[PDB]
Amino acid sequence: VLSPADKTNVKAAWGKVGAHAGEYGAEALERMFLSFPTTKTYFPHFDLSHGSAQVKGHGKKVADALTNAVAHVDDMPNALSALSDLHAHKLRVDPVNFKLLSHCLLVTLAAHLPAEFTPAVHASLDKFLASVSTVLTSKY
Amino acid sequence: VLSPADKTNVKAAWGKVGAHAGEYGAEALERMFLSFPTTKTYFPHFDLSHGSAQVKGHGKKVADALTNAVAHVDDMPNALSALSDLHAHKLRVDPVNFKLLSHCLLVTLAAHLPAEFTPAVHASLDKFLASVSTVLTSKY
Amino acid sequence: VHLTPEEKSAVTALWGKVNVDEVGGEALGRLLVVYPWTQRFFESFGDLSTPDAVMGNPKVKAHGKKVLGAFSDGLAHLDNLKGTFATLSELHCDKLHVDPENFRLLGNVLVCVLAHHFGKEFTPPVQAAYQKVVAGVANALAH
Amino acid sequence: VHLTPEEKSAVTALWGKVNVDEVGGEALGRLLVVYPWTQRFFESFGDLSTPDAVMGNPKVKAHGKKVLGAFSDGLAHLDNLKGTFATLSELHCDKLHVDPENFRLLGNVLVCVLAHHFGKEFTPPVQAAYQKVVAGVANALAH
Ligand code: HEM
Ligand code: HEM
Ligand code: HEM
Ligand code: HEM
Repeated sequence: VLSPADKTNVKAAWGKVGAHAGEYGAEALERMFLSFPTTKTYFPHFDLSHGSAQVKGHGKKVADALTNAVAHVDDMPNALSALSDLHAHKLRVDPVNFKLLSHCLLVTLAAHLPAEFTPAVHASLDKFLASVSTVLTSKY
Repeated sequence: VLSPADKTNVKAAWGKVGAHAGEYGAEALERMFLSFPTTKTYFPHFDLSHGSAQVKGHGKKVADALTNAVAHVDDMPNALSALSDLHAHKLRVDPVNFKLLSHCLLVTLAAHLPAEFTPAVHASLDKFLASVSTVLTSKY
Repeated sequence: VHLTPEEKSAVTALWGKVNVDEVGGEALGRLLVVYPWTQRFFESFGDLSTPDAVMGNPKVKAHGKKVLGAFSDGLAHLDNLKGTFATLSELHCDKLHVDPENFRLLGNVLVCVLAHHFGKEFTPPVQAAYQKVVAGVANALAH
Repeated sequence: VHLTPEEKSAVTALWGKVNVDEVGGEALGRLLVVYPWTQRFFESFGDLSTPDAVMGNPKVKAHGKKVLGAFSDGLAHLDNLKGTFATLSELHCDKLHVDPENFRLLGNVLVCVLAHHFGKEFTPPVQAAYQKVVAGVANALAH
């Protein structure tokens, strides 16, 4: 459950992220693939090398999903219903992988926005990514 | 996030639990203390022996809270607010301990209701206890 | 796993009354039902949509018999769990890519199944010794 | 922890540019802020209500210097992590009752702090090497 203060923090942080979302998501996916090779088994049809166009496109898709989740923070379960059905019913992704991807997104945000990544902003982003991860792993 | 089906399953299961809630909660607390001794550090003022009146009373309170959560499944954050502030702000309990207590409650329910503990009922109770644990581990 | 003589005697006595052919499959099916993401590893077992189809699966039953036989082999070598579960650890880590938390989940499901099948006989101390046994098994597998 | 020569060279070079006196305390403060249940352990330190009070605590800064010094001692003995962190593991398991997941959380917070301080030169390979290093440290502490 999120408060108003951290919701405002995530909204401001992602608004300041802005148009770099696609490259940030691609870099986060690359970091997840490089540091957690077990997650590579979920993408056997992808080319998982550095600078891959498929990874860049999937990162752009993930970034757009994060942007619309930020826009719909108060009503996540039904705003991300298609993704929840994709990840839980079809893909059957372990929530550990969601935790790893959230950690890699946090690392990317820290490495790209030092002034933006305050300790309060870090906590707000952490629990926002936990809320997106729980919605996408929920099966209902 | 819970579906209507597992919500109905938990409602029926706890309605059939009924008046044995206090004994079941006391036994669950005893099981948690015996199998996970690290949780005993959260109760330094209690007498944690077998058949203890303090443990029986605390189990009765926990069972009453669980019954209230069952009666208020759709609005847990607003129904368990006092307990959320108690466990998250004052007590500051690790969610691992909540997971252990949920597992011990599941073991107690399995040992006391064979006919009631169907595999679907088990899944519904697991998700219900995860939802109560998440509400009591969140900060507002 | 370090256990008292009383705990070891209690664990072995409960294990003798264990109906492996049923309880192993029951534990595997309950894992698949309560934690549906585990069906990714068992998609080759056929129909796993409904709990009744999961519990009526001969492949699930046979795999549960094999998982329980490993649990019995580990119980017979409680002082050598790491060496007993080395080939299985390699198979689960390098070949199957199973997350170690799933081992703890399966151990908890097995404990719940034992409680369901034994009732009052599965007392809080017996549950504690069994929890130590399944934690040791999970740690040996995750190595 | 097994590392390639390139990974070890990258890890050691970044560690030399690390400001211990700052980043150890900042990592501890970020752990306390993002995971507030960890303040149960740090109650002696004093005011830990607001993030600005957590990050401006001399006791938190000193304890973060000690935690980073242990991380440096572990980095200097990457092939003997289990034997290096034996006393710390005993202290954290028997005297402090700290859950092992908190070690992984602190390692992730430290990695985030390193990323925040090193920006672009914290490449994904460096992050992977540091992730497996902190994972080995957490495993040595949890033993
Ligand atoms: C944590 C936040 C996540 C978000 C916001 C997210 C979002 C998305 C989006 C937008 C798609 C595109 C679906 C489509 O184009 O049809 C997708 C697909 C997919 N996701 Fe995620 N995802 C997340 C986590 C994960 C994780 C951690 C994994 C695996 C470790 C994963 C595995 C997949 C896979 C395998 C696909 C299929 C892509 C394809 O077939 O091209 N997801 N996700
Ligand atoms: C579903 C899970 C839980 C429920 C429904 C629950 C419910 C309750 C209730 C009703 C009380 C009584 C508060 C009062 O009388 O003022 C309480 C107190 C308390 N709870 Fe929990 N609790 C849960 C989990 C836990 C766990 C896992 C722990 C520790 C490992 C814990 C630690 C405590 C402590 C230390 C108290 C104070 C009791 C006292 O001071 O007498 N709670 N909880
Ligand atoms: C204490 C926990 C576990 C034990 C003792 C155990 C034991 C075993 C055993 C005895 C086998 C048979 C290997 C063979 O016949 O060569 C096996 C295979 C396998 N295990 Fe496990 N296992 C455990 C946990 C898990 C979990 C939790 C999963 C998945 C979520 C899993 C996935 C698999 C799969 C997919 C196979 C191969 C099945 C097949 O090829 O038909 N294991 N395991
Ligand atoms: C994960 C890597 C960790 C490292 C390298 C580490 C390192 C250390 C060291 C070197 C000490 C000795 C301090 C002294 O002798 O004065 C210490 C003490 C302590 N540790 Fe850790 N620690 C870690 C994780 C944690 C975590 C995650 C927590 C709590 C959530 C924790 C709680 C404590 C506490 C409470 C003390 C005693 C502080 C005091 O008495 O003032 N440790 N740690």
